[PDB]
Amino acid sequence: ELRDQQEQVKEDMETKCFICGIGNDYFDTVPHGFETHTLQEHNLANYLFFLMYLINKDETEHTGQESYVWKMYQERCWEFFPAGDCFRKQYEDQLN
Amino acid sequence: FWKKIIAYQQKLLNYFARNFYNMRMLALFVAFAINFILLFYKVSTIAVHYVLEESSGYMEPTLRILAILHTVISFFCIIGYYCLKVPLVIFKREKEVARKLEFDGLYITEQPSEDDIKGQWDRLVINTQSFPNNYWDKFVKRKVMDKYGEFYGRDRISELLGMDKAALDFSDAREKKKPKKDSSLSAVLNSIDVKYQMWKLGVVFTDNSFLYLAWYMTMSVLGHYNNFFFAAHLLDIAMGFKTLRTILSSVTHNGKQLVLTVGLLAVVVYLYTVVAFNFFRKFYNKSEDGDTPDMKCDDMLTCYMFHMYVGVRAGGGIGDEIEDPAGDEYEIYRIIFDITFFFFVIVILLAIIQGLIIDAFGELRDQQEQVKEDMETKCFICGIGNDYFDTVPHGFETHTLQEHNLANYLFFLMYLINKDETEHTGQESYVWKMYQERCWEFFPAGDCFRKQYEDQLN
Amino acid sequence: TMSVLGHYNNFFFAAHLLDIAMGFKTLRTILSSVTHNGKQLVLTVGLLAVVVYLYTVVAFNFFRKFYNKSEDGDTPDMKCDDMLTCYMFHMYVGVRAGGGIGDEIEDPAGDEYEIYRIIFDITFFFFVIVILLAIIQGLIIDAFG
Amino acid sequence: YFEISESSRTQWEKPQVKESKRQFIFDVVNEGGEKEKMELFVNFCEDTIFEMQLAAQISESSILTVRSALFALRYNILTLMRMLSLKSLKKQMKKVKKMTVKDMVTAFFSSYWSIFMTLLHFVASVFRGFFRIIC
Ligand SMILES: Nc1ncnc2c1ncn2[C@@H]1O[C@H](COP(=O)(O)OP(=O)(O)OP(=O)(O)O)[C@@H](O)[C@H]1O
Ligand SMILES: Nc1ncnc2c1ncn2[C@@H]1O[C@H](COP(=O)(O)OP(=O)(O)OP(=O)(O)O)[C@@H](O)[C@H]1O
Ligand SMILES: [Ca+2]
Ligand SMILES: [Ca+2]
Ligand SMILES: [Zn+2]
Ligand SMILES: [Zn+2]
Repeated sequence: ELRDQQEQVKEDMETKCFICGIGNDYFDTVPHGFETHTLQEHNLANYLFFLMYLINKDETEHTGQESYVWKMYQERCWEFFPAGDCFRKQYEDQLN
Repeated sequence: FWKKIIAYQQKLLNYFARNFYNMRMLALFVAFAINFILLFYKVSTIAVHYVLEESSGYMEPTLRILAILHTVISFFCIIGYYCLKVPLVIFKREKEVARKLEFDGLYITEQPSEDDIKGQWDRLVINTQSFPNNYWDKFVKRKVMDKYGEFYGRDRISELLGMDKAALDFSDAREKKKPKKDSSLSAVLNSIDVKYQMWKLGVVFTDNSFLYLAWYMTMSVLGHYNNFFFAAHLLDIAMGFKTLRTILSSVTHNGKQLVLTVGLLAVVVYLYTVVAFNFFRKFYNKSEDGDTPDMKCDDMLTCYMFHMYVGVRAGGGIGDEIEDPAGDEYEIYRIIFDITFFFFVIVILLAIIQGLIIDAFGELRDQQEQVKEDMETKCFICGIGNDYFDTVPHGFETHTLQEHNLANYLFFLMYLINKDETEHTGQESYVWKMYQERCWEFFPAGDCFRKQYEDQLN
Repeated sequence: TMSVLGHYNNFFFAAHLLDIAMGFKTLRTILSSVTHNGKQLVLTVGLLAVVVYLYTVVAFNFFRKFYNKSEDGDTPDMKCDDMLTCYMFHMYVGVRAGGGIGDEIEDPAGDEYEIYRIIFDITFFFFVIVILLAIIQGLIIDAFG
Repeated sequence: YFEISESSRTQWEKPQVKESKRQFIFDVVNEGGEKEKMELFVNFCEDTIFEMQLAAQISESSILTVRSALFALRYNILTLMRMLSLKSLKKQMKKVKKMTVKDMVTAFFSSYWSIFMTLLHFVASVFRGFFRIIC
C-alpha cells in the first residue's frame, strides 16, 4: 500500500498540474510545454511567494489585482485560483 | 621488423578481445569441475592430512591439470578484459571530463570537491598531448580556448590545458623538419606519453570490474597452495547467468531496508535482554548439573549473545530455551515477556523481511510492465500517442519503425560523426553544429511530418 | 501403462491421483502459482545449494570438532570429516532445522573460535533459513499477483 | 508579476521545507479531496510562510583516505613505469633482434603479469595506508 501510494503520487504529479488540473498532453503540444507551465505559469512555490508578498505588503500600496486577491483571501473564497483554465487556453487563437 | 611485431601484437589483442566472453564461461565450467572433484575428499590421520580418495586413481592428475587450466584461463580473462572493455571505460571517462571542462569549467571556474577520487585524478589527463585519445572530439582544447580565453586568461588557459604556444607558431611559420624512423628504440620510447599512460592505468586500477577479475586471478593462484580456495569461484554464477540476476534482485533491490531491519531487530533484542538481565536472571540456568550452574544471563554481553543466538534462532522464542516459570511470583510478567518476544521478533520482523523480498519481486514486475506499456503506447522520440498514428492502419508501427526509429537516429549520429565537415549538407551542418553545442531542439518533440502536413497529405 | 501395472501391484493405482491437475480447472490456478516461476524456483534451489556448499567448505576447514553427533564417548560419529558427508549434513539437517546448523552442532561456549562460530551460525540462519525461503515464498506470491 | 526576496528563496530551498512540501503533497494526493484541496494548500502556505520567517529571523545575527589512495596510485605506477624509464632496455633489445614468436608471446604475457603485480602492490599499499589512518 505504501509503495502504491508513492507511485500514485508521482504519477499524478507528473501527469497533471497541481493548480489548474489540466493534463500534460495539452501543454505538451508545445515542446516542454507541461514543464514550462508547471515551473513558470502555475508554480505552487510562486503562489506561496505571492501570498507572502501580499501579506507583508501594506494595504494602502496594494494594486488592483493585489487588492482583489487580498479581499478574496480574507473572505476565504478561492475562486481566484485557476481551475480548468490557463493563459494559453484562454488565448488559444490569439497566441497561435 | 617493428611493423611485424606490432601487427602480431594487434592480432593477439584482437583474438583475446574476440574470445573474452568464451573464456569467462570456460572458467566457470572449470570451476564447477574442480569443485565437483573436491566433493570426494577425505581427511586422514595430531597433524591432519587431506587426501583425495580415488578408486580410479586418475582424479588427482585431473585435478592438477584443471587447476593449472583455471589459473591460465583466469589470466587470459584479464588480458581479454584489458583488450576489449578498457577502451570503453577510457572513452567514457574522457568524454565526461571533456564535457565537464567545456560546459561546466570544472577546473577553471570551479574546482573538484577534494573528496572525489575521480575528479582529483582527472587533473593529470588535461595537460597530456594524447587527450581525446579515444574520444572523437579532438578540438575540445580549442573549444575551451575560445570559451574561457578572454575571461580567465589566454595564457593561463593554455598553461592549464597543456597547449604550447610555441608549436602552433612554429608550424605556422617556416620550420626545419627532420624525419625519425620508427626502427629506433629511442624514437619509440620518446613517442610514449608517460603522463597519459599513468592516468589510464589509474583509471583501470580504480575500475570495479578489473578489480573483480584481479580478485578472481588471486583466488585462482591461491587455489594451488590450498585447493579449497577454488570454491570462491562459485560466487561468479551471479554474473555468469542473467537468469540468476532477477532472483538476486529480489534481495539487492531492498538491501538497505533489509540491513536496517536487522539493526532494528538487534535493538529490540537488546531491550529484551536488558529487561531479562534486570529482572529474570534465575531462569537463565542452562546446566543440568546442580553443582555447577551455567548462568547465561549473569553478564550483559553473555545474555545478549544468548538472546541473539538461541532466542532468535528458536522457533518459539526465548521461552523455548529458558526455564519454565510455573509456580513463580513473576509468572505473569515472564509469560508476557515470552509472548511479546515471540510476537515481535519471531513473527513480525521475519514477516518484514519476507515482505521486503516479495515487494521487491512485485516492484520489478510492475516496472517491466510499465516499460512495455509505455513503449507500446507512445513513441520514444516525439511522445505522441499511438491512437493518432493508428488512425491510419498500422500507423503507429510504421511511424516507430520508419519515421522516428531510435536505431535510425543512432545510425545518423554515427554517419554524421564519420563524415567529414567539408562535405556536410545544409541539414547535416545544422544538426552537427547543434549537437556540438549540445542543444537538442532538432529532435522532434510533440510534432511529426504527418502532423505538420495534416491537410496537405490528406 | 500405470493401470496395467496396477494389476501386478495394486499400489501403482496411486499414480493416477496425479491426474487431478488436468481433471479440475480450479486446481490449475493454484498450480500456476508454482509453474509460473518454476525456472526461478529451481535456480533458487541451485543458489541455496551453492551457499550451503560454501558454508560446508568453511566448516570443514575450520569447525570440525563441533560436528560430533554421538553421545557414546568411545565411538565418535564424526559428521564433517568428509567433504561429501559434511555437505550432506548441512543440506539435510542444517537446512531442515528451524534454527540452522547451530541447532544441531555442538555448543561453542568457552572456545577459542566462539565468536567466529557464532557469526557462522547467525549468518547461516539469516541467509539460508530466512532470506532464501522468503525468496521462494515471494516467488509464489508474485506469481499469484 | 511580483517581487520574490532572496531570503525567502533560500528559506524555501532549505531541505526542511522541501521535506514538509513533499509530505503535504503526499497527504493531499492520497487522503485529500478536490473540494478542500485549495484550502489545505493555503493552510500549508501559511504555516510554511510563518516557519520560514522564523527561520530567517533566528538565522540573521575522508580527505585523508583520498590523499592516501592517490599517493599509493602515483607511487606504485611510478615504480611500474621506472621499468621503461631506466632506458636499460638495450640489452633486452639485443636479443629482440633475435626473438622468436614464442619469445614475443612470452613478453606479451609478462607485460600483463607485471601490470597485475603492480595492482596487487597498489591494493596492499592502500590497505596499509587505511590501517595507519584508522590507527
Ligand atoms: N503546480 C505545480 N507546481 C510545481 N510542480 C508541479 C506542479 N504541477 C505539477 N508539477 C510537477 O511536479 C514535479 C515537481 O516535483 P517536486 O516539486 O516535488 O520536486 P522535484 O522537482 O522532484 O525536486 P526537489 O526534491 O528538488 O524539490 C514536476 O514534475 C512538475 O512538473
Ligand atoms: N522511437 C522508437 N523506436 C523504436 N521502437 C519504438 C519507438 N517508440 C516506440 N517503439 C516501440 O517499441 C517496440 C520495439 O521494442 P524494442 O526495440 O525493445 O524491440 P522488439 O521489437 O521488442 O524486439 P528485439 O528484441 O528483437 O529488439 C515496438 O513496439 C515499437 O512500436
Ligand atoms: Ca494606491
Ligand atoms: Ca560543400
Ligand atoms: Zn496549471
Ligand atoms: Zn515519434
